[PDB]
Amino acid sequence: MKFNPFVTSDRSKNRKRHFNAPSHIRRKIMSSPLSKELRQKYNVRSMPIRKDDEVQVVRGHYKGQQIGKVVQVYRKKYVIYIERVQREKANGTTVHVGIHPSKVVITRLKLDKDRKKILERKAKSRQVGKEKGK
Amino acid sequence: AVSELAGHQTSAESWGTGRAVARIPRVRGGGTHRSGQGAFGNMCRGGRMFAPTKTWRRWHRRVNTTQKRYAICSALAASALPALVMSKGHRIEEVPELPLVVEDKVEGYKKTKEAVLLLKKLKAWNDIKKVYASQRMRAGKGKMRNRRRIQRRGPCVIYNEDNGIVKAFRNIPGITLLNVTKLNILKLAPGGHVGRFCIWTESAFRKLDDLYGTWRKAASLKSNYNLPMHKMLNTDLSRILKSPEIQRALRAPRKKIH
Amino acid sequence: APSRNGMILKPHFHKDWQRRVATWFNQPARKIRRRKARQARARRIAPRPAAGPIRPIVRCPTVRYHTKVRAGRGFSLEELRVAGIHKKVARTIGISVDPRRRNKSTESLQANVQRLKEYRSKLVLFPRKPSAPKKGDSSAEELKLATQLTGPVMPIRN
RNA sequence: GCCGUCGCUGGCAGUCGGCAGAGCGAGAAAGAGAGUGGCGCGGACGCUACGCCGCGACGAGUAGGAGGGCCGCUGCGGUGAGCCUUGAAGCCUAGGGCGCGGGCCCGGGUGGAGCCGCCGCAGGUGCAGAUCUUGGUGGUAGUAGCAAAUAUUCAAACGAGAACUUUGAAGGCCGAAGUGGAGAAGGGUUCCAUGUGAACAGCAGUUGAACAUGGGUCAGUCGGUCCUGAGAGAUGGGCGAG
RNA sequence: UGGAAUGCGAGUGCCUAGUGGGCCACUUUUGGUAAGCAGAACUGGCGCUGCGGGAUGAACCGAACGCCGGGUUAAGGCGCC
RNA sequence: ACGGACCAAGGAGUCUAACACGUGCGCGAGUCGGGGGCUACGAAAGCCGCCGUGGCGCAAUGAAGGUGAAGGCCGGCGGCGCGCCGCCGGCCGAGGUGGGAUCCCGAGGCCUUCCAGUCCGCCGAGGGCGCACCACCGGCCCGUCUCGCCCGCCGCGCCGG
RNA sequence: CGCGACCUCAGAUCAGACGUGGCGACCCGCUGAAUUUAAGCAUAUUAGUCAGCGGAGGAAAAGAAACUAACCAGGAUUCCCUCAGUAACGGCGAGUGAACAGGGAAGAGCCCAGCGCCGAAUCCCCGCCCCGCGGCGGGGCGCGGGAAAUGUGGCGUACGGAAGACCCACUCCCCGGCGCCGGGGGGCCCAAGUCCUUCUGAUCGAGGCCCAGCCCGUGGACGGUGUGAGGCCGGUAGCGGCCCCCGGCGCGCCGGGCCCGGGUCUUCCCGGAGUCGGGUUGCUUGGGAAUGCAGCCCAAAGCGGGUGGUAAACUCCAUCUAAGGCUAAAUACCGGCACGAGACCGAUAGUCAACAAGUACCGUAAGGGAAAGUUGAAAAGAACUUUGAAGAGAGAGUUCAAGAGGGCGUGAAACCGUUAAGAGGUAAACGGGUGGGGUCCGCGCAGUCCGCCCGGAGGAUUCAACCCGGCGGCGCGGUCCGGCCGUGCCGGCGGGGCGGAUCUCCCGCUCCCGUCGGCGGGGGACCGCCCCCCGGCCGGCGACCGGCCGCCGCCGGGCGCAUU
RNA sequence: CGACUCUUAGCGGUGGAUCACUCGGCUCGUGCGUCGAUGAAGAACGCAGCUAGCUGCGAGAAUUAAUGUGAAUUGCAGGACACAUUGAUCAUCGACACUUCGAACGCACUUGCGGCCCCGGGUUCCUCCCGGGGCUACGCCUGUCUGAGCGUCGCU
Ligand SMILES: [Mg+2]
Ligand SMILES: [Mg+2]
Ligand SMILES: [Mg+2]
Ligand SMILES: [Mg+2]
Ligand SMILES: [Mg+2]
Ligand SMILES: [Mg+2]
Ligand SMILES: [Mg+2]
Ligand SMILES: [Mg+2]
Ligand SMILES: [Mg+2]
Ligand SMILES: [Mg+2]
Ligand SMILES: [Mg+2]
Ligand SMILES: [Mg+2]
Ligand SMILES: [Mg+2]
Ligand SMILES: [Mg+2]
Ligand SMILES: [Mg+2]
Ligand SMILES: [Mg+2]
Ligand SMILES: [Mg+2]
Ligand SMILES: [Mg+2]
Ligand SMILES: [Mg+2]
Ligand SMILES: [Mg+2]
Ligand SMILES: [Mg+2]
Ligand SMILES: [Mg+2]
Ligand SMILES: [Mg+2]
Ligand SMILES: [Mg+2]
Ligand SMILES: [Mg+2]
Ligand SMILES: [Mg+2]
Ligand SMILES: [Mg+2]
Ligand SMILES: [Mg+2]
Ligand SMILES: [Mg+2]
Ligand SMILES: [Mg+2]
Ligand SMILES: [Mg+2]
Ligand SMILES: [Mg+2]
Ligand SMILES: [Mg+2]
Ligand SMILES: [Mg+2]
Ligand SMILES: [Mg+2]
Ligand SMILES: [Mg+2]
Ligand SMILES: [Mg+2]
Ligand SMILES: [Mg+2]
Ligand SMILES: [Mg+2]
Ligand SMILES: [Mg+2]
Ligand SMILES: [Mg+2]
Ligand SMILES: [Mg+2]
Ligand SMILES: [Mg+2]
Ligand SMILES: [Mg+2]
Ligand SMILES: [Mg+2]
Ligand SMILES: [Mg+2]
Ligand SMILES: [Mg+2]
Ligand SMILES: [Mg+2]
Ligand SMILES: [Mg+2]
Ligand SMILES: [Mg+2]
Ligand SMILES: [Mg+2]
Ligand SMILES: [Mg+2]
Ligand SMILES: [Mg+2]
Ligand SMILES: [Mg+2]
Ligand SMILES: [Mg+2]
Ligand SMILES: [Mg+2]
Ligand SMILES: [Mg+2]
Ligand SMILES: [Mg+2]
Ligand SMILES: [Mg+2]
Ligand SMILES: [Mg+2]
Ligand SMILES: [Mg+2]
Ligand SMILES: [Mg+2]
Ligand SMILES: [Mg+2]
Ligand SMILES: [Mg+2]
Ligand SMILES: [Mg+2]
Ligand SMILES: [Mg+2]
Ligand SMILES: [Mg+2]
Ligand SMILES: [Mg+2]
Ligand SMILES: [Mg+2]
Ligand SMILES: [Mg+2]
Ligand SMILES: [Mg+2]
Ligand SMILES: [Mg+2]
Repeated sequence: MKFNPFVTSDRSKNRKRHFNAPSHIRRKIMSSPLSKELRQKYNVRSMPIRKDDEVQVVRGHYKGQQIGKVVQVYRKKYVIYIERVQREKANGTTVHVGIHPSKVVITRLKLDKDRKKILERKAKSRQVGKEKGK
Repeated sequence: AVSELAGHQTSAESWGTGRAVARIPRVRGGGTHRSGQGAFGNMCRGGRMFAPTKTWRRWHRRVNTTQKRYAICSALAASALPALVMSKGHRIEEVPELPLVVEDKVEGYKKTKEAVLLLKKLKAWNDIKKVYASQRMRAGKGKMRNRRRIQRRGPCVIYNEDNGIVKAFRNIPGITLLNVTKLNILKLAPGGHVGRFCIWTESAFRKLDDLYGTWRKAASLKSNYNLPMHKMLNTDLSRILKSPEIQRALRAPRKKIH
Repeated sequence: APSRNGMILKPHFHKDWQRRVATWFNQPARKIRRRKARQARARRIAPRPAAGPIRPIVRCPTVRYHTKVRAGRGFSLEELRVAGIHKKVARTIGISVDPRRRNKSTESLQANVQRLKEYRSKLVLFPRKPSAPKKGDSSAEELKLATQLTGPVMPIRN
């Protein structure tokens, strides 16, 4: 259960704080798990998805072992467009099919001068929680 | 309760007789749909409901203290009967003894793996497995009113000193905890029926007499309380009825059908 | 219209009573506010009694109640003068003082004098300057064994 | 014969079994009573006693009363190791049935995500009417009607398309107190150009004051601006709880 | 010998809705020429009540009602309907 | 005689306070913490008795000042003239009659070949204690009236009983 | 005439300030109805209420008695329970209706004028110095200006206070920084399955995951994610972490203040006027020969005045000390900001308003005021071919599905079209009774099984009876061993705890001289109950048993060779 | 046979009930409990590349500065952005700015008339004219300044 008297267990209030969330909060909302090859390297379970990351889809019609570059993060629709997840319209032109960040796993981060700060932050607070437990 | 202004925020007077209209008040003039359309009364669209619910309805009930105590003693005397517990639904076919008491070191527990290992060693795990097998979405408008998920009530766990046992157990579905000094009937008898499955701890199983106490030694922790008396002692009217005392004083049965 | 047999009962519901309805749905939400501010007060006054200044012993008027004894408002300046406590320094050691009280009898005047003695003897005083004791002040052996007393101070029992 | 109510304040814990002996319907208040002396291991059903069984008599009903509903609606605490994307709710159904009924259960279809049985708890809980409320739809009915102010005709053009648009030629009206040419109040883009043909212009439109695109109102001398008219209205003062 | 006959279990207590416009008939009956009129008395009906008959029918004759099979009646009937 | 073309959804004895009776439950001459205080669901639940104040019940009656709910027999003393009156010391003790569920005694009897013969049961003439309740008659408390005679003492009196 | 004061009064775009209007749920001051009730109505009631006006605050108002009482007395205000539906008012009808005491929440007091004392010992303003500087102050100078003797500051206020003397007691108290010492807001992050097979358009579904009972759990609230997710994601839990800001509580140091108290005597002093009060009038109140308030007239006193719930006179007592001011907490809040929740409604409901709603629209205005949510997981929103001028179609394609096609979930009823079947001159419809035809159902169409026995042909690793081991039932094992309990009963050179309106060495403090009596306090004795050890019986173990013994049943393992 | 009419069923239309959803209400509770001449609330009018309404903002006009965040906004364009000689987007928000009416303040409310002071063009102080900035409402307090009185005086 949750005991914090200031958090909202209500349904429609989380279903409203979700859809009317500002962009910078929708960046955290659109997080995505790390692959088990970068997990045992960084000690980090998920990361807010950025644009130039290589990812692989795991749930849906386009789930497979093909890896693609994230082409754009359409944070207003709560979706992303990846390199080769697409579709043909009636006439023939191709469109990118949107995938939810929770149904897709990251296989190669785009390390910036800031994604390194976020990674070392998560790693820090994770060793602090391991010493808090052990 | 509904608002007190609802249905009355308009201004509408009846047109009167004539006009071949049904004499209900009607909205005043205006160049809109809602113009002369029927304003108040439960019959009309919009309008006020019949006898609007108020906020001074009597919500809370008060019960006599000696009767809350009668109900607590009756909800505890019914938790030591294998039939009244196996009929509430609990899966206690392998519990070694019903008044299930455990040592005091259980209060020293701080991991939920300890509580899981205990509930398995005591063969109490088929009841949390039954809660799991009974977790499902509700039916009705209760889903959109923060009562979306429902499940079954599991065993209760009576404690005396909170050395971390509520922290240990409060993550298992169905397990609820209860201090002896504050036994709640809404928890000992969920749904209103008697016969929930309880798991005591010896330090709490040894305060029940100081709390209520036998019929000759009063309650020590309460001010003046003695266990309710019995309206009949030998409740085995089978043994009563086939006893030579009564068997001898009867006429022969007239078991022929004419 | 009245039925066969019953009371002539007058209901006092001829005013607009639905407007001035007072519901007690905040009674549990104010009992916690009072208890919270009562422990913020029992933490603001650290060793001083939690109930507050000591009250005198006081008979009641009105022969219905003139055999019970009660806790008044303060110690009359007569009883403070008999006990030898300045009326302006009594209020600084938790002694209650109201000047309005008279003292016609003596059996109560001496009871409240004995009460002031029983309080000025149980009183653990802390030195005005911490780093330097004073003359009329309990020694640090008391001050380290000085606690905050709960409930009323020297409770009055018939 | 069957259903039900009432009455008998009826009967049944006796299913008393190889630790056995199977009964209490019979006209006549009360013991199939004790002691004291002269092989084969066998025997239906029952009994949720709030249950089961047996007997008789009875059965209308407005206003009204009471009871019983395993009649129904929505939520709450419990409980069905409940049902469900291998298809829930809802709705339709010349399909099979149950119950005196309220109602209910199956089959087929449609549908696409939630729903129900039981014990209790709660209520904004069951509609044929109220010249009821809101919404939807019929017969009337392809009916009434599309009739105030004299009047239209021919050819050509554009166009898929012409009684109704445009040109021209006829015939006519208004007949300078006009169906003319300009303004005040009011309207506010109705003005002008091009295109469109969905809706509208009570037939039609190739047209419009419709729609969609764009344009357009130029001042020392024309008005406002200024002055006072009837009157409105501060300060001073007075009144006034304000 | 429970002091006539026949029949039948009685007594008592609270709480209580609806009603407080009535009408008809046999007999008696007041006002009125009388009235499907106005007004009383006794009993029975309609109202609150179907069913067979009176062709039809609030009130007349028979007879009062759970759902059914056979038989027999009442009051009325038996040329045809 | 009035409302009604059709179909869908909505639509009318509700809640609070008071009172009365009936009913279930706990405790019971008591009863209740409702206000206050102490210790996610929980604004719940538990607890307080030197928190039972207070409410209702346990006493009525009178406008009030006020008063406020069986008695009898026994001796011994004073008084009136054998009873009564008052006065001290005894014992008995909370009415009675009628009906009255129920219970109690029980004359006699309830079979097996025949008499005596005990225990267990059951029936029963008749006789009883009598629940609740009902009727009636007494008694007791307060108000009120009538007729009376006495006792009390810090204040003797427009006193008290 | 002039000059200079003072008083009274004007003028400034004079230097520097202040008010105004809005909101209004709650609060303060006034104004103030009528619907309705009385079965009419006029007093009353509705009601000091609706409307109206003025003024504020986060609370307001009230507030330290010109009080309550009649006691063995209480002691500011506000609030709750109770007093109490009471006392009282009232066409004594309808109806209305407090207070005191008591139990609680909170708890806090004070300050002037006056009377006196002090060399006005006091205050504001401008100019300059240094600092502080985003709540305009601290310190120094100015023969700088004003206010004020028609009265500023200190002491002091009804609890008495002031002054002289006698005595004793006695150095923090306050503000301002400088500087350091460990509650609130904000930002960021911290456990574990996308593990194997299998449903689907898509899984968050179904099964599995040994003996670490798949992994985490102080985290299994919730939301999202192509149904339904503790382990995919955000989150949740945590006296979990990290980083920013605010504040408090703290300690030193500086420059300032402030030069201070109590006790006994002695001498002194002490109060609020057109106010109280009385008359009279109007309203209001439960307040009744006037509860309160207000207008008008009269108009005070000071051992006085007011109150003591029946008008008046007399006399006693109780009780405060009006006519000046301030004061937090407990208390209220349908407005505002930010939050959490719900046995509430779920798009004709719930706010009028789930939506570009106080919008569109109406009215000249004051005002009135709606209707209107849903394609799909994703627009993948039908390319292209084809007829027609176009709308519209016919193909094709997207989707799990267009039987979801831009007002598109499901798509009922009334109403209508067409197809099928029947029917038809007393409008239609209806109940009872049959017959005819249809529609499907029975998955009808050779018709039930079951027990026993008799015979007829076959097949077992098979019956009875014995032996071993286990298990269970029963036992008046008359009365076997040992336990356990008793809403059992008695005892005891026994321990203990609760209670008592049963009694009685030290100590607090008290009157009378450390002697001597009353009372505030724990022992101690005693009584009852309970508990625990002791022995006795009694009786239960059928709400509560263990071993050996006996009988019985069952299972398994043997032995049985098969007329079973 | 055929038409028309009625009934039942099939499908198809009008309509949108029912069910299932819910970024909405209602009620309860908690914390705070703050407007304005330093120009409030409200109103008017403007501002987007393509913009009507809603919303945001005010000629710095769908927002400026700063800080946190750390790569988008998106309907299409276009445009930034080594992501570190440097920061897209959001949120926070303390710096600056904030049109006209409005208590609304020069007089009036048409948008009309002013007066004073200081700047820039005009001039070359020549007032003219134009542009820019600052002032000029009512009551009221303390002081300053100038005054009135056959008000009360004193001295000349
Ligand atoms: Mg409504
Ligand atoms: Mg009546
Ligand atoms: Mg009947
Ligand atoms: Mg049908
Ligand atoms: Mg479908
Ligand atoms: Mg409801
Ligand atoms: Mg209807
Ligand atoms: Mg026609
Ligand atoms: Mg015409
Ligand atoms: Mg003419
Ligand atoms: Mg013209
Ligand atoms: Mg013209
Ligand atoms: Mg037309
Ligand atoms: Mg034109
Ligand atoms: Mg010109
Ligand atoms: Mg009538
Ligand atoms: Mg008549
Ligand atoms: Mg008649
Ligand atoms: Mg009738
Ligand atoms: Mg009738
Ligand atoms: Mg009858
Ligand atoms: Mg009849
Ligand atoms: Mg006839
Ligand atoms: Mg009528
Ligand atoms: Mg009609
Ligand atoms: Mg309905
Ligand atoms: Mg009654
Ligand atoms: Mg009762
Ligand atoms: Mg009472
Ligand atoms: Mg009336
Ligand atoms: Mg009336
Ligand atoms: Mg009237
Ligand atoms: Mg009146
Ligand atoms: Mg009143
Ligand atoms: Mg008034
Ligand atoms: Mg008002
Ligand atoms: Mg106003
Ligand atoms: Mg104001
Ligand atoms: Mg304010
Ligand atoms: Mg105040
Ligand atoms: Mg005073
Ligand atoms: Mg008081
Ligand atoms: Mg009081
Ligand atoms: Mg308190
Ligand atoms: Mg002073
Ligand atoms: Mg002075
Ligand atoms: Mg699984
Ligand atoms: Mg989900
Ligand atoms: Mg989940
Ligand atoms: Mg899991
Ligand atoms: Mg997490
Ligand atoms: Mg996580
Ligand atoms: Mg946390
Ligand atoms: Mg008035
Ligand atoms: Mg009045
Ligand atoms: Mg909660
Ligand atoms: Mg709707
Ligand atoms: Mg709707
Ligand atoms: Mg709907
Ligand atoms: Mg609505
Ligand atoms: Mg609708
Ligand atoms: Mg669909
Ligand atoms: Mg869906
Ligand atoms: Mg549809
Ligand atoms: Mg059809
Ligand atoms: Mg046909
Ligand atoms: Mg729809
Ligand atoms: Mg539903
Ligand atoms: Mg624009
Ligand atoms: Mg910027
Ligand atoms: Mg920033
Ligand atoms: Mg003008």
